[PDB]
Amino acid sequence: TKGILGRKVGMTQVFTENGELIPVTVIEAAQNVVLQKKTVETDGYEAVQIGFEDKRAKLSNKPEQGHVAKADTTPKRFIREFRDVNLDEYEIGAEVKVDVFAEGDIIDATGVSKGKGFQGVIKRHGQSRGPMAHGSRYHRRPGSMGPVAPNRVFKNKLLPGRMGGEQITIQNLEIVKVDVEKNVLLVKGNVPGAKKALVQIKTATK
Amino acid sequence: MKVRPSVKPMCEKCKVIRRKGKVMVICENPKHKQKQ
Amino acid sequence: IGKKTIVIPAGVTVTLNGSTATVKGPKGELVKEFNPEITINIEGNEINVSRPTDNKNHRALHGTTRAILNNMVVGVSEGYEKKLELIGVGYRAQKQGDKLVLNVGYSHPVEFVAPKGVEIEVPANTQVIVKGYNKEHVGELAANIRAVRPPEPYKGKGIRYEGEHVRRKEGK
Amino acid sequence: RTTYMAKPGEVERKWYVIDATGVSLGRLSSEVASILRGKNKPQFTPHIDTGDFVIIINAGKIGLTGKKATDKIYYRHSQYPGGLKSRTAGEMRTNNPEKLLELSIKGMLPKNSLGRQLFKKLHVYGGSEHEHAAQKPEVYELR
Amino acid sequence: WIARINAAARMQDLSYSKLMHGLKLAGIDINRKMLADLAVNDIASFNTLADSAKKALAK
RNA sequence: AUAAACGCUGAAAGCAUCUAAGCGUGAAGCCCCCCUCAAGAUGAGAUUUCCCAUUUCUUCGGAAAGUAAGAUCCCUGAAAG
RNA sequence: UGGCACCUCGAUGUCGGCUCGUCGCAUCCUGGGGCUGUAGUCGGUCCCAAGGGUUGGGCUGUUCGCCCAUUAAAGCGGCACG
Ligand SMILES: [Mg+2]
Ligand SMILES: [Mg+2]
Ligand SMILES: [Mg+2]
Ligand SMILES: [Mg+2]
Ligand SMILES: [Mg+2]
Ligand SMILES: [Mg+2]
Ligand SMILES: [Mg+2]
Ligand SMILES: [Mg+2]
Ligand SMILES: [Mg+2]
Ligand SMILES: [Mg+2]
Ligand SMILES: [Mg+2]
Ligand SMILES: [Mg+2]
Ligand SMILES: [Zn+2]
Repeated sequence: TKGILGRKVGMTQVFTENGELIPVTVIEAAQNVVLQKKTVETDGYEAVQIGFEDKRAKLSNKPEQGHVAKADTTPKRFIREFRDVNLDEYEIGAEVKVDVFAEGDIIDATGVSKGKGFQGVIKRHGQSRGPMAHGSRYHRRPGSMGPVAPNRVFKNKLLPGRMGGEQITIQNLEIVKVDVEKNVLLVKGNVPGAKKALVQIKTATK
Repeated sequence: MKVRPSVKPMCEKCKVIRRKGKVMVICENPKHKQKQ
Repeated sequence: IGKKTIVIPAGVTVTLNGSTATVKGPKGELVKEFNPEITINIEGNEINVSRPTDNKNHRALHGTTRAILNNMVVGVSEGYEKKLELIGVGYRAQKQGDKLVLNVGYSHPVEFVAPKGVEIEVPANTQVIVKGYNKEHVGELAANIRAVRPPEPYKGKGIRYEGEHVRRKEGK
Repeated sequence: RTTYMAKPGEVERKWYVIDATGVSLGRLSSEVASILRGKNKPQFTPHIDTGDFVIIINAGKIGLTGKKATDKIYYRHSQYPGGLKSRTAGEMRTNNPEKLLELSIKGMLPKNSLGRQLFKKLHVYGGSEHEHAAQKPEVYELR
Repeated sequence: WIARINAAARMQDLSYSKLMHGLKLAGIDINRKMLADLAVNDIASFNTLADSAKKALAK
């Protein structure tokens, strides 16, 4: 089990050896450093803590640069934890490269979806419209709120609200090419998020 | 297996038992299996 | 009527420290944890069994307990033998080292091994014997082997016991 | 006129350890719910908390008479449509022996703000060892 | 008063009902208001009355 | 771990018996595995790091008034609204 | 389908369809079994099981029904005949 953090760069396509054409997603994963190791005797669970991008010393604050100073590194921008990981490796202060993966590896992609604002029921929940003619006045409305007996409306009655901006995991994605020199990972398909969004690449759990 | 409220022997070789607090009969003839 | 007059003929020496009736013998060793409510009196030949009160609960445990001391001493000294047979075309049965391969007619071989204290052997390519000093274990294992392909009535094919009146039904 | 009424902090509250092995679930809980309430003291005042602190150990060895280990069901609804969940008494004693004792005692306490304060006074441990040795608790024998 | 005389009587190996039976049997006519007063303020005298009640129940 | 069901050993009730004690299999169902929220879980949890022990008053509980680490008002904005 | 006339006449909107569902099991499909006048492929009947699923049209205001063509299946009911 391995894991890195990266930034969603964009989408393109490549030609395989058969001549087949596939879509890929470009992820740049430079400057990964191991910060802290968590064990059972101190925390009750085992994890490894990773920082992705260093930032200017002005943006950092006093508490932050005392935590990265234990690993002898510049303060980082994104920090995440990975579980189900062998703690025998991952010495403190080491560099995590994209070479931990290889062509053909199956991974999982975790990210935060693109933001949609206040949205209605038939876009947010994929419901149906009413007739647009024949005298109807019901086009894009939620529906009946329920029966009369309870004197109330039940929970989980789907209604308009804020739509996007939520964490999504996409499973069983293939790796097409790894470029250690450019610190670039090519993943076949889609990953959640907009451009420049943080993506958490981890080996497949199944 | 017959699930009826009137479990009773059907031949001479039928035997009546109680398994897990339920009246039933067992017999060499599989057509004679009953359970209340 | 009767659930008494037990025998412990040689080759055995129980050492029941309340419940752990450890019975030694040439074949092996067997132990369990009889409920510490009824009487046990290990002697040179007999282990006296009796009930404090003559109630339905004690009448059942009197017969049950004694009947399985006789099971150990027979098993731990002489043992138990369970015999099995196979009927059907291409129903080969053979042993490879320790495991059992049965070609009962499925698309894959069926695999079986015997637990500790149980010995499984194949003298001929169409019969199986389960050997051991524990009646509960020997009888249980042979049931699983027979459960692979029970004898269907129309042609009688399948794993069957030697003494087994298979109800053969006419088919056509 | 002249009848003694206790004041908060006027009565001394003690710490007790109760061994809960072999005793029935409801026989123990009824006895405990009177110690927390303070009904064993002549200083008892209905509107004041004068009870004692109770620690229960060996909660995994509590007794369940008859077929209660499999036939007694504990229900739980999440206020969502069709969100009823159930557990058995025997299955909960093995996994969460602490929750079984607090569910029993909580129903034997007054259902108001003060009775909600007496529940914060009970500590249940599934094993034989507790962590309140600093309070120097005593051993209480059931009646 | 009753729930408070009961608590003090159980410290003398007695219940409230047995205490009340003994007092009336022996002839003491003190009511609940004052028996509860002794159980809180002058517990020493409450044990004196509990001895008279215990003896009357034993002839 | 179980439901219906199938068995082993086994007495009550010298036989018989899947049952009383004791064991083994056994469902798209139950509890887990998978995804998401979640410490206001007033039971308010845990780890790493940063700042420190100022000055005036009170009769005591204590108060106010400059600050440290840190954050904001205000301003340029979008990947957010 | 009815019997009664207990709340409502200082107002409790009444069929069918649309949008949105949720519950019961006396289970239509899928899952596990016993009996069979169960050779195999198909079936009949009963037991456990409510996890998911359960079509598009012609005629009629129609619920219902018949028909066309599919489907693993085109379940029966309650929620002021939601
Ligand atoms: Mg319009
Ligand atoms: Mg905290
Ligand atoms: Mg721009
Ligand atoms: Mg009517
Ligand atoms: Mg009238
Ligand atoms: Mg009105
Ligand atoms: Mg009206
Ligand atoms: Mg109105
Ligand atoms: Mg009308
Ligand atoms: Mg049913
Ligand atoms: Mg069938
Ligand atoms: Mg209606
Ligand atoms: Zn018969």
